[PDB]
Amino acid sequence: KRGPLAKIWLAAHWDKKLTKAHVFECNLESSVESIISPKVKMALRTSGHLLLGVVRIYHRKAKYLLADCNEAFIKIKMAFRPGILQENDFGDFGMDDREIM
Amino acid sequence: MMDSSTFKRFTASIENILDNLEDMLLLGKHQLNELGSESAKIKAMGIMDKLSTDKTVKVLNILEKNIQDGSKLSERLWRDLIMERVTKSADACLTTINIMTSPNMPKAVYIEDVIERVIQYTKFHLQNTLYPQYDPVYRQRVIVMLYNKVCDIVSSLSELLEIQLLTDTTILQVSSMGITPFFVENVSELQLCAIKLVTAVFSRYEKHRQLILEEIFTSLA
Amino acid sequence: IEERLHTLEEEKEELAQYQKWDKMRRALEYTIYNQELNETRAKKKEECMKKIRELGSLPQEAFEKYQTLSLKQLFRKLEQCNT
Repeated sequence: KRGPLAKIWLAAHWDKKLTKAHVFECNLESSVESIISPKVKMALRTSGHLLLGVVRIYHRKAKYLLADCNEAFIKIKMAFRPGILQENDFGDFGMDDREIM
Repeated sequence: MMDSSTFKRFTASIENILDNLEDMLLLGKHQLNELGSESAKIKAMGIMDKLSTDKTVKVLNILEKNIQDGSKLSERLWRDLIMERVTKSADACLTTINIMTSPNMPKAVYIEDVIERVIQYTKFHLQNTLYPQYDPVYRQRVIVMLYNKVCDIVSSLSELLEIQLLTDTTILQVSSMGITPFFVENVSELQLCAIKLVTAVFSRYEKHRQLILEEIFTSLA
Repeated sequence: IEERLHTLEEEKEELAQYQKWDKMRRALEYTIYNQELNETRAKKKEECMKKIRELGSLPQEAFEKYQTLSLKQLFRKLEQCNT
């Protein structure tokens, strides 16, 4: 929704609309999580929700970093040194639910 | 014709007076533009039958010209930039037409240095100025001017690459530059000139096919 | 990635040296075949003309400086360059 913490809301509630463009550099962890702790009138419930949100964000960042690193390492190992009736249900009793009267 | 030495005289006169007044610090856009327009149609056949080391020294001087924008890294300073850019691209056009235009020349009239220079020049200028202004994916009349210059350059360069053999180190750069255009939007004519370039490379040397296949496959997304 | 980057740097230096030697060989080959064209200016000789125009030994600025006229010291320099 709306706010400098909407991303964490989404990551804690819906998580599907959150795109690979959002996750990467939208939120500066060391600043946003720091913002969450002294924020005015924060209920414990919503705080727990936000905790799961920020942890999911961080986990996704880890996933992407691993994927890109693996891609790079696979690249670097390259070089160029030039030197009939088969299965029918038995009759119709399987699927021929009879008409009522 | 036999010689038809009147516009042959035009260009011979232009070249000798220019390298005399320079040799004894750049020629300027006008000289290059006129020499190029005479290289195109007049010297389509008239570039033969001239003095060899004369050509060697003048192409070396316009090479020293070319180097001025190789890795140039770029309300008045902007004007200075675009002046330098059009001057050097006209010059690049000049050198790549002069190397190729005749069906036959003596050997060693074109040394690989000017080759490498024009290649890296087109690479950097293209991939750092043309694609951003022509496509919002990566990112006034001077831009379209430079675009047309680059199309002429890559076509002529395709032909040159067809003529003679070359060394693999240049080939890697040429192949990367020629594979580049297929992945931005509004560059159709540049795309088909790049088709010509890449297919010439694929024709001649039977060791880079796998490299071109990989560099196509990698960026299909 | 660090280990592979190190080995890559080593191979880079080796490549620089090989590149230098290859430039030397190409210049020498071009010069001796030019002398053979001068010999052509004195069947087989048009054939060596075919050779020199075939090879496409891309000349470099270092060409004109290496002007030795023996044609036998030339051959030993070419053999060493080849090795």
